[PDB]
Amino acid sequence: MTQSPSSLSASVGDRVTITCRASVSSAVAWYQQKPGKAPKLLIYSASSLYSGVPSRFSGSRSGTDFTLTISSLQPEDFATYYCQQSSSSLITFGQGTKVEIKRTVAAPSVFIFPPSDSQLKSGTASVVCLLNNFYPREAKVQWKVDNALQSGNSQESVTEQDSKDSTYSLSSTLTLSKADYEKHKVYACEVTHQGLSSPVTKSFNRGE
Amino acid sequence: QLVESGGGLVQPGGSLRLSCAASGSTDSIEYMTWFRQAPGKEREGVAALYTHTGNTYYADSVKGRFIISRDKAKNMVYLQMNSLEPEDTAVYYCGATRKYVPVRFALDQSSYDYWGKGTPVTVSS
Amino acid sequence: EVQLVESGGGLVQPGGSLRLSCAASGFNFSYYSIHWVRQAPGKGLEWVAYISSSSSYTSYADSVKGRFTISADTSKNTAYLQMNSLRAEDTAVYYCARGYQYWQYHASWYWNGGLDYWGQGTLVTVFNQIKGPSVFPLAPSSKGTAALGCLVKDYFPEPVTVSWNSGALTSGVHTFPAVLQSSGLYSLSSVVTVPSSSLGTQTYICNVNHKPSNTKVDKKVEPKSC
Ligand SMILES: [Cl-]
Repeated sequence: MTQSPSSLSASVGDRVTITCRASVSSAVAWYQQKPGKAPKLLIYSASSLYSGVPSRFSGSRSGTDFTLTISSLQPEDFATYYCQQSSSSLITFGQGTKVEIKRTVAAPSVFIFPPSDSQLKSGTASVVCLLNNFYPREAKVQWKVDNALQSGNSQESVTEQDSKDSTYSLSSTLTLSKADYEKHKVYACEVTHQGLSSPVTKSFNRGE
Repeated sequence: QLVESGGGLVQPGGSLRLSCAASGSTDSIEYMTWFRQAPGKEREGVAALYTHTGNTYYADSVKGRFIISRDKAKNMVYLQMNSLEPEDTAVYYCGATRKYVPVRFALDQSSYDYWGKGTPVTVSS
Repeated sequence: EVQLVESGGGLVQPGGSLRLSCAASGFNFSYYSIHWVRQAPGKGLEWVAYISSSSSYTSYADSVKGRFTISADTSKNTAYLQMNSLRAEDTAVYYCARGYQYWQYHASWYWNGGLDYWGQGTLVTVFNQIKGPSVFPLAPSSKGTAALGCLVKDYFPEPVTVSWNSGALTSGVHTFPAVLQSSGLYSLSSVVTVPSSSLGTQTYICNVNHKPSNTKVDKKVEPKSC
């Protein structure tokens, strides 16, 4: 099974070194990919620059480990990087490493949305908590229904870094039956973030 | 049938000698030639040898650094590569033709019929 | 002038069949290898198979061995992936890519040519059912900036598209990646922040498109009456 990419936060100007996870194997080739675009060959045979690739990119064979170094990060360099080997007749791509841009801490703005009346008519209630325009991506959301801490009945989704302000947005959605929703009054999501000196709670009382 | 050998990792300024072993008679061969192919680039002619004459031809980029030679007894063609540079990194292939080829098509991919599978060369610090 | 162009991707059901094409141009086809690499939503690259037509060498990842078949028509400069016994997790963008003809023979501790040219990909969507979304408003609160949006719930398969006011409103929109619910159905929200003062005046309508079920829904998002 393939995996979600790991992540590395860095500034323009930073030097970064990515180590390929080792597996008897061949020499590594390194590729770069931006979202919705085809991957591009950067480095082949551990340390040869692919034709046209800038020279800030370099590769090195540490013995048994392979590394890609970007000497000085440019804006266009924020992307996902893959290492690639072969073994017998099979080619393997490693887990992606996403290089993400560092920025000042921004606390999220939190908004809570009750389920619509039209939703209730089909037996389920969705409660949505929005964390908007924050940095860095690490946030904790805790749902409470009449002071009961929920677990296992919510799902989160997070955007990619915004092209303009380098922030993230995140949604947490609580799913309840209509019956369970109408049984309780106070609906709250509590948000912990680096940019909040203490957790922010947003509340509504059902029917106001 | 042609088989290359002698490929390997070298530092800039290093030397390698590639070998190309022919099977069967090579009497009817017009040219024996070394080619190279890097990723994202066309297979390019490096050194060609005209078998009846011994006359050699070389790409501009390798002039005076690379020498093609033959030992007819062993049924072998060699490429001696001195003063290797990063831009020399490629898979190197032996090619031959028993068909006639004009003197200046001597270094073109398609102007040749038989090939080896190639021997990779990496030049890197 | 080297180009690779994938085609043939689309909706297909488990136990159905689908054949992908990779049309090559700008090079002598019989001197190279053609590889298939796929990428599932939000996930890394996964190498799938290769063919060197001329040598008729082929190889497959265990995740697809006995299921997919690679082949090539040299006279057409085209390679093919024949996909059989399809499963949900075969859903992905399928890329074709060029390598060396004798890459396996060359593979070593010091050499790895890699895959130089890539097509832009063709999408394959495996579905068991087709189901259009229901759309609910995420109504603005009574609070400078207000947030509103709409919830796009219970569809299959991906994808859905969302615009606001027919595309006139784009500033500050966030449309979240879909998540798969326990029910096996997708859900996502699209949100936007606007001025508080604008709520009493400016009409906000989300436009939701779901091509697989051929449905469009426009849903007005306004403050709830108390
Ligand atoms: Cl080859």
